[PDB]
Amino acid sequence: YLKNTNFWMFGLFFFFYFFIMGAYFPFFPIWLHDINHISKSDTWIIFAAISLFSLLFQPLFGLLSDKLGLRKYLLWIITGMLVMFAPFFIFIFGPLLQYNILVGSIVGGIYLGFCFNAGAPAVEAFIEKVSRRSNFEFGRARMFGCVGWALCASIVGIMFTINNQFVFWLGSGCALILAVLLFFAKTDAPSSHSAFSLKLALELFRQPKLWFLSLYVIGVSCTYDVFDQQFANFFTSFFATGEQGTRVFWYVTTMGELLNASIMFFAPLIINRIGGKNALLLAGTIMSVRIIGSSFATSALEVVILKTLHMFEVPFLLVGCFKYITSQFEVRFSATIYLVCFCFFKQLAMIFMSVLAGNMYESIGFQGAYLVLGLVALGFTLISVFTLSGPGPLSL
Amino acid sequence: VQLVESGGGLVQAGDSLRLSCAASGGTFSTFNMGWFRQDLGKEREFVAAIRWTGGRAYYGDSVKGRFTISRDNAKNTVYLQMNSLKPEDTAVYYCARQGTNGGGYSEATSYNYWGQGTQVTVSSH
Ligand SMILES: CCCCCCCCCO[C@@H]1O[C@H](CO)[C@@H](O)[C@H](O)[C@H]1O
Ligand SMILES: O=[N+]([O-])c1ccc(O[C@H]2O[C@H](CO)[C@H](O)[C@H](O)[C@H]2O)cc1
Repeated sequence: YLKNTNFWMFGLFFFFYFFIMGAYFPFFPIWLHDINHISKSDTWIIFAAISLFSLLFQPLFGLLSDKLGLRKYLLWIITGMLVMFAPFFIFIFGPLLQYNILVGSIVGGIYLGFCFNAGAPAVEAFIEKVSRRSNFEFGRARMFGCVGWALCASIVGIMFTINNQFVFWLGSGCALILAVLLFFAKTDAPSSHSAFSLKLALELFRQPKLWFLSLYVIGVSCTYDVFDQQFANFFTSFFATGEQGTRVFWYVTTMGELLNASIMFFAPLIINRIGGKNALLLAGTIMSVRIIGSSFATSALEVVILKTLHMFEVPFLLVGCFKYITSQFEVRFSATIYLVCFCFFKQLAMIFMSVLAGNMYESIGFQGAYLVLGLVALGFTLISVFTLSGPGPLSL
Repeated sequence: VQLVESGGGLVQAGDSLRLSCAASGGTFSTFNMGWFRQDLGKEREFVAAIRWTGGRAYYGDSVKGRFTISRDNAKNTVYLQMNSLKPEDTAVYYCARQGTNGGGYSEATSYNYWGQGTQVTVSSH
């Protein structure tokens, strides 16, 4: 949407928030290995803690964020903990991993699980509540995140060889301007039969439409996320010196996310006219094609296209899911099911799926494992067309 | 899964010395293998590497245009053809198998399984 004060407030919020995340999440493994000297096999204990506490905070954030509608109480804590970004990585999390590895991963498990693994979707669900009130499209807001994500990647790559810590300090600063935005943003004020309630939220589990939507999450969405976990190593497996392979990967991510933003700009216009479930199916198809495609790749060119292929599914997955959520279910639960049906249950299945696929990486191998993931992702996207209540592809 | 390495020995400058590497354990669907070598003092140097599903093969600079590498699925065996050997080819040639961690095919560190080694010697006269 065009010039509307409340839109620029939260559009810049996504830009500066995912500018925080772009500094750690993409290229996270390179933080623990090349700089902090954790073994390439030890990192599982850290991801486990981050996964454990995100399991915990996601259902919290979902139920909470819905209880207090657009009150802003939740995002102020997050925006508060984000100010800790710099001192956490530099002086706390880092040296606590040179010390006992276990404890150092707990404080990272709780911190990052809170601010990012669970905090990010809570910010997405909140700004989607602002989406329908102040009259604009959610996709036009979240494309800002793809640009900050990219720009931050551009800055960490430039600064990796000189003063990598510089990017963390930016995070804390961004969090402060993230607070300025949150102050001048206008929504319901504090001091707080059609409202939210736990009883009606647990009765929500009994709804079949939830079960099917969940099936899509763990069947075709979770599988896609574990596929991307170790894609960067598989990406470097087509290049000679790794620091070349990672350099290319850093180009495709930065540029690709710009391509991802552009697509997200128009995504609302498409997702509006072809339905909600169709965006999930289309995303699920782009997903399945990326897995099965990576199973047969044979040239760096072929694998680069497959990475950029990620940039085409994100807009139809994010803009699409909310557009399927807030139509098949009551809006008053929009933030709760998105946090529990998507993030929590996705996070749940990713526990078993991640260790199961990791055994194939050792047993059969990358592309070979990608073939299995591709079949189940493709497979569950098939039954998804019939299960998901809604129009569907036939409606043309 | 281990790595046996056939071939090796003494050859006159100009001969062709075909190396072979088989293994026992698992089918390397996906997995791609390669060869390295080490002389008197040089750190492990790259020579060749090949993956399944495509003749995709990679070769080093000092070796380009003379060594040919091929693979055989099911048989789970890969060979290294050497032609136009010169004395600087003296070394102990290792077999390998790539790892899921690490960065690229050209680096020794990126291969989890190493072979025992198979020395080839090449003299002028
Ligand atoms: C130096 C960095 C500049 C960032 C300053 C951010 C100002 C914080 C605004 O305060 C908050 O205002 C809310 C209403 O908007 C109240 O609900 C809340 O009680 C109060 O805590
Ligand atoms: O931990 N999480 O909750 C979480 C991590 C990454 C993430 O990534 C999306 O946002 C990025 C920036 O917009 C990229 O566009 C990326 O391609 C998208 O998939 C979403 C959620």
